[PDB]
Amino acid sequence: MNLCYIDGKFLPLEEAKLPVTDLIIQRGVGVFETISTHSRRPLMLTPHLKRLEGSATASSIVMPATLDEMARIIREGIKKMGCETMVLPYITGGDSFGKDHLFSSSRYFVIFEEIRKPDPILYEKGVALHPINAERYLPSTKSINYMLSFTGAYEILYCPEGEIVEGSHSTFFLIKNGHLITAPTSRALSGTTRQIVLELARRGNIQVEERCPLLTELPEAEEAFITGTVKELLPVVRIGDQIIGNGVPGKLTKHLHQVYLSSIVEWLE
Amino acid sequence: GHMNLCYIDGKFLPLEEAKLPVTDLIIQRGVGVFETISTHSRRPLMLTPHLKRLEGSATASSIVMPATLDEMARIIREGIKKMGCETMVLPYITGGDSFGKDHLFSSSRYFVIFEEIRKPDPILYEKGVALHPINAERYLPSTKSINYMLSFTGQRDSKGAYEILYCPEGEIVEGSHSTFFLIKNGHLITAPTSRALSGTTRQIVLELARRGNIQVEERCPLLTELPEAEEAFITGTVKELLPVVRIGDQIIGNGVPGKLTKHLHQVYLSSIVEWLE
Ligand SMILES: *Cc1c(COP(=O)(O)O)cnc(C)c1O
Ligand SMILES: *Cc1c(COP(=O)(O)O)cnc(C)c1O
Repeated sequence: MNLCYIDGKFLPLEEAKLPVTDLIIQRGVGVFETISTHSRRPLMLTPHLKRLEGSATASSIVMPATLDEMARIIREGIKKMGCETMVLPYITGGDSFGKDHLFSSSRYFVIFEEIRKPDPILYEKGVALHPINAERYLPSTKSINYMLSFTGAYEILYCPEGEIVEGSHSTFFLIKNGHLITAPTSRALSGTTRQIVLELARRGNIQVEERCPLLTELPEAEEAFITGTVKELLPVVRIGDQIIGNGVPGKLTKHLHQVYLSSIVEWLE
Repeated sequence: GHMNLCYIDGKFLPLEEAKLPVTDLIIQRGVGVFETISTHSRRPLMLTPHLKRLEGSATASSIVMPATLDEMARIIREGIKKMGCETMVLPYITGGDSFGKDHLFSSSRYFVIFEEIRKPDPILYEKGVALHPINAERYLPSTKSINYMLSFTGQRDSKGAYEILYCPEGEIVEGSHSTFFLIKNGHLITAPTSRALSGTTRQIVLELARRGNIQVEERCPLLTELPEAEEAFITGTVKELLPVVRIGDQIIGNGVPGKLTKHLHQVYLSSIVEWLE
C-alpha cells in the first residue's frame, strides 16, 4: 500500500492532505525529487537530496527539515513498503512569502509508491517525443510546474528556437557518429541518470559533446534516448515527424543501458 | 461571516480547516487553474466573464470541469452572502489524481476561497509602483494557471518591484497577475490577447477608452519605447488601475502617476456598477 509521510507520521497515501492555504496549491510554489530503488536501496540518495536543497534555495524556500532527517524518513518508508519503491519528497512554499522575500513556513511530505517502470515494450520499440518551442525557466530547479508537459508522444521535448534542451522529466541524449550529444547544465537540469551516463561514456571512451543537439541535426542522427531514475535509459525512435536513424532502438543505447544496470550498485545508498 | 471561508466537498469550511489530498496533480505537477473575483458593494464584478475564463483555462489545460458554471456561480454567490463584506473569491479547478489514456484530467477537484478583500495601500496609488522586467514569457497565455514560481524567485534578485513584467526579447507583454498599459502621446498601448491573458479589468478599460475616444494600440510596448512614454499602469480586479512609475532602471515620464491614468481610474470607479452581477 502507498504511503505518505506528513506531520511526523506515515499515512496511507490516499488519507494524506495539505492545507489549501499552502502556496504550492495557490501559486505553484514547490520543489521535489524522484528517487527510485534497486534491490530496495535508494539510487543516488545523497545527490537527489542535495538537488532538493538546491531547488528549495533557488526558489527562496527555507528547508523545513535537514537532509539527514529526510534521508531517515526515506529509508524508513522504503523499509515499510517492502518492495522496489519510487519516493517523492516535496517541499512546499507554505502559507506566506515574507518581507525578506523567503518562504519561511515551508511544509514537506514524502510519497512512497510501488515503482512503475515503463512497459518492457517501450524499451523494445522506443518512444516518441513531442518538440515544443519553449524552455524551462530556472532550469537547474526541479519545480512542481508540469502543466506544459500535459496540455502520440511519451513526453514533451523543450526545443527553444530549435535547440534541444531536455524533456519535462528526462535528460535528452542524441547519438551522432558514435558521439553522445547532450545539453550542458547551464541549460538542462543536472540529472543524476545524466551524471551516471556521462561517467559510463568516460569509462567506454565514448566522446560526449555537452551542447544542445539541434532539430536540424536529427536526420543525420543514428540514435536518441531519454534518462531519469525510474525510466533508466529509454530509447527515442521519433521526435515530432522525424524518425531517428532506422526507427528502432540503437546498439549504443542498448549497450549503455546494459552497462548502467550492471554498474548501478556503485551508486546505491 | 467575515472569517475567511473555503467551499470544498459540498461544505463551506473555515479557510484554515480546508485541505486537499496530496494525490492531487495540482500539488504534484502544478495542474491547476483559478480565477480572482472581487466585489464592489458586495456584488461580484464580471462574474460571468471570470467563470467563462475559468472554463477556458480548464479546457485549454485538458481538465474536465468538475462542476457546471451555473453551480460555480451558485457557490460564489452563497459564499459572498456568508462573508457579508467586500470579498476576494478564488475558485480553483485542480487536475485531480490522474491524467487518463484519453489525455484528459477527468477526476478534477474544485474549491473556492473567500477572503476579506485586500486592496493595495492607498500610498501605492499616490506614488505608483515599480515593475521588474524579465526576458521570459507565459506559455499558454490565455490560461490562468496556478504556476507563479517565476513571480517570487524573480524577487530573489530584484530590489522592491511590486510585480515582474514578462518582456520576452524586449517586447512587454504583461505582469504575473496584471495587464500592462503604456501611455504615449495621450494613447493607450497594451499587448494583444494573442500574447497576454484576456484581463476582465483590461476589457473594461478598453470599453472606457472606446467611450472616451482614447486611441488604443493592441501591440506589445517595447522596453526601448519607455523613455518617450508619459505614463503606465497595471490592471487586475483587486488592484483596479495601479500607476507604474518605474520599470527596471527606467523612470516613466516624471516618475509620478499621470493625468490619463487617474482619469481612467476615476471613470472606472464611477462606472463600475455596470459590470457587477
Ligand atoms: C527529474 C528530471 C530529470 C531526471 O533527473 P534524474 O535525476 O535522472 O531522475 C531530467 N530533467 C528534468 C527536467 C527533470 O525534472
Ligand atoms: C489574473 C491576471 C490578470 C488580471 O485579470 P483580471 O481579470 O483583470 O483580474 C492579468 N494578467 C495575468 C497574467 C493574470 O493572471
